[PDB]
Amino acid sequence: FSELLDLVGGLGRFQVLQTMALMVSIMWLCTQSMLENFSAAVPSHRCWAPLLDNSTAVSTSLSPEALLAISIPPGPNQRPHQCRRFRQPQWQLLDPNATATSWSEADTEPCVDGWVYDRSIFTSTIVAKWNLVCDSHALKPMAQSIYLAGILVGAAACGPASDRFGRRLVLTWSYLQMAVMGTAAAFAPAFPVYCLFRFLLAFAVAGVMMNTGTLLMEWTAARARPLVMTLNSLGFSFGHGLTAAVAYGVRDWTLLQLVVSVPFFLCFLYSWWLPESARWLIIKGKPDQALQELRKVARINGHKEAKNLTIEVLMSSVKEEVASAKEPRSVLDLFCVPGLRFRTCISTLCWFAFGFTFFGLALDLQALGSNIFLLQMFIGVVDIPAKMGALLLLSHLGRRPTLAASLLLAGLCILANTLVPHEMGALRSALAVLGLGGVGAAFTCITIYSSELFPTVLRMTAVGLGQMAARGGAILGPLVRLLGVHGPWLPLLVYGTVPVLSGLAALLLPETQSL
Ligand SMILES: O=C(O)CSc1nnc(Br)n1-c1ccc(C2CC2)c2ccccc12
Ligand SMILES: *[C@@H]1O[C@H](CO)[C@@H](O)[C@H](O)[C@H]1NC(C)=O
Repeated sequence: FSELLDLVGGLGRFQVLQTMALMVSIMWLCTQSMLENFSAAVPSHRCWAPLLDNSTAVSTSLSPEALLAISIPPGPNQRPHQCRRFRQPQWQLLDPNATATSWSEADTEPCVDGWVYDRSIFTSTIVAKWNLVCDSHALKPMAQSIYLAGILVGAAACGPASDRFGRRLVLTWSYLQMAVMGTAAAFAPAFPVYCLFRFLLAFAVAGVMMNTGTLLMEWTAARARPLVMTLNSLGFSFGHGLTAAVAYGVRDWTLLQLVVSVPFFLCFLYSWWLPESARWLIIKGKPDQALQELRKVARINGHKEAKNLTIEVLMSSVKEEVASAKEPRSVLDLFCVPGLRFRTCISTLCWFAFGFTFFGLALDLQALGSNIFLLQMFIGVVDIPAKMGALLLLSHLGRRPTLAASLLLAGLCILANTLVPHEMGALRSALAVLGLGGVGAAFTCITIYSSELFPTVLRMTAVGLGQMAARGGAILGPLVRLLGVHGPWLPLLVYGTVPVLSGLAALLLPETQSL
């Protein structure tokens, strides 16, 4: 196949522009996933009460602090209660002789008249729109889990459709679906409808993610392929900073979702000027069209040797890859070789731990640091050197020590974040950023490592099991926060424990770096 690329250019203008065009789309795709740190930010909130809020009433000399003491009981955080109010104004709390036990729980009622939300940071959020608070607290992580389950289902559906219809066609319509469904969610009338449209948006996110990487590799010479995939991975690192920058300017959830959805109408349009893969076209017995794509690429690269692309040269080079079709295989085969049985388990575990920890932590930055814009920016900025240093280390020290060290350090940083006292918010922010950086480095390490642990017959089946494990763990990520009602440290303890246990397990894997 690489002879056709050499007659067409395996690295050059076309590959450069293709890499740029796909990197930008991956940045915006990353913004789509990270959006609910801001679109679904929780404002500080309290019950609606007549004295505080019915401004049509008779004015008085009492200042808002006294009215807040008189109207709403204190809560766990040494702050006003977010879900209860006094049944009648408690004037007896105003005197200096008052005490904390001067009232009883029977004197308090829930927010019958609704909530009042802080508008200083955000104009609106889905939490404030649909009151995803108090008894409905679980609905935010439920929405995030529904999005990630959409990604799981979409990745399941993508493969067969990509093989049946082609990488570029499915990528094109995935772009269109992302644009439509992102626009539709921004105007949703109700919470279930918003969840439906976020699920259908993730369904297309999965296809974009898969077909972008596939369409890059199938047009890139093996010499440049690793660098190209590395740049594809850095697109998300820049997507984090892009999310912080865009969300800083747009403080309204509708406008934010709409703004991050519009770009995909442009991605849809310029996806038509891309060529379909010639490998896929020849494999499907379509040399008449593969030739057209090949000479399109050669024309872009300014390469004259399309004159030598007599159609037979296609039918005598790529044709015989179809020999691989004689033996389809399944996930269950991985565990039928006793030498691979344990290897498979402790690799899939690392994939699961990566996805679980990353989407446990990165989707509630509001719990990890005071300022979420700067914190998002930093989990973007640190991710870059983390990934590239992972590449450097595994190119020098090998795969096993790099994966083990990254996972262990990430887990131990996240555990420390619980141990550092709450007042030292700067150090907690730094440690959270370092933990997520270790998780990203572990993503790099496991992606490269899993492509080497298994025999050629099974490499892609093993990697598929790994990727599906990562998506399944990402689904469980958000739901662990429901443990937070028992204590703020418990979800973080779980998120820190999982990577430690998986990084200890990674010490048992065999090495694959060339000697
Ligand atoms: O959430 C899941 O379903 C499973 S992990 C997932 N899903 N979509 C994406 Br984007 N990722 C991703 C999550 C995290 C990262 C960086 C390394 C920390 C990624 C880097 C490149 C590509 C995808 C990534
Ligand atoms: C608000 O105060 C006005 C004062 O006249 C009163 O008429 C009205 O019923 C009050 N509404 C509520 C909801 O308390």
